[PDB]
Amino acid sequence: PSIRVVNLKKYFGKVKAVDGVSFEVKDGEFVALLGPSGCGKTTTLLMLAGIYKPTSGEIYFDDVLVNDIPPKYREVGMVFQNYALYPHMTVFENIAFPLRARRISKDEVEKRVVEIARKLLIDNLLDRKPTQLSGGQQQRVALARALVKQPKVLLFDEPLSNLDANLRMIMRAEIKHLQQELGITSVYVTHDQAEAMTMASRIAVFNQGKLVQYGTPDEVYDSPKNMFVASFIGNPPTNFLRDFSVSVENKQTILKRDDVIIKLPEPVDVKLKEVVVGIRPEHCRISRERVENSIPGVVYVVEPLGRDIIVNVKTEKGEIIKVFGDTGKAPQPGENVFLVPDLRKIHLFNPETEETIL
Repeated sequence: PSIRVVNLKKYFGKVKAVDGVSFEVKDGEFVALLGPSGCGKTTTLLMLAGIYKPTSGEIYFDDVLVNDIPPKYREVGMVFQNYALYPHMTVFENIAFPLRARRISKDEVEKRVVEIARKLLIDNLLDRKPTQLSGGQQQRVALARALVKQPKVLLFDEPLSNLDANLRMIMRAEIKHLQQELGITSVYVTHDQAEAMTMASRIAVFNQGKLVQYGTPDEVYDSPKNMFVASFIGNPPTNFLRDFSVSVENKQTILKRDDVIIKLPEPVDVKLKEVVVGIRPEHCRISRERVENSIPGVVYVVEPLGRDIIVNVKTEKGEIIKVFGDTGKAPQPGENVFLVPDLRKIHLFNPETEETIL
């Protein structure tokens, strides 16, 4: 089914955990609920599950208001951070487990279990027990167990968070491809932007109980609604440089802060006198030589980030500007350099409201 939520709220006494959110999920779509701890994403997921009754607003599955429908009649399958496997049971028995108390022969189960296991590429592990299984394989057993109940909606709550960091890259591609193939509507709670960015069709970005922006990975990345969205998407996220003065000289829009002058290449309409400049790490270059439209700094520290290196550049205003270290090799701490932003990918924000203006 589709899922539509409308002005959804959940209060815990004075705590406005979820304070009026509206979005829709297409039938078969994979949607991530993303934001920091305390943003209300988990409470939202639990309302969709029916584990919390909303304080107000509505939840529809297809045509139907499901607010008052208990979790089992919603046909929701929940996927947790801990696999909750019994190491004294076999993989088969672990997957078959929710099918105890039902009926249909000592092996309609087995057919149902092998069927799901084969889809999940673990049918060759059925007679084994969890201790001899890797983390990736255990994750597949837990998902097989959820899927054997034939849920119509899958609700993931940080299901990769206990997994080692290297494995998370592998396992999120896996869950993405699996969801694609099963075509089951899926909502996925994560505090990790890389996970939302690489898995979801659309991402609902939460902050302090509000839905800030709802869009595709490209949309939330290319067009962040505000400074918060620019700060949360990407690793590293957008670098902010405050206190830039705005003018027009000869049809062109000029940005100034002390000695720093940045002329935007094409005419842009900027209606403020003062802005925050946003520069993404991947849209900025380090020049050892003084060039036009650049920002002076020192190489402060150079660190690994995954397969890449990050060069932290310190500006004369004490900002740390993160940039990817591309060819030659790592500059050295103490080197005087110049930050050359890609002036076409620069963002500008209202310093007061933090709203993105460019």
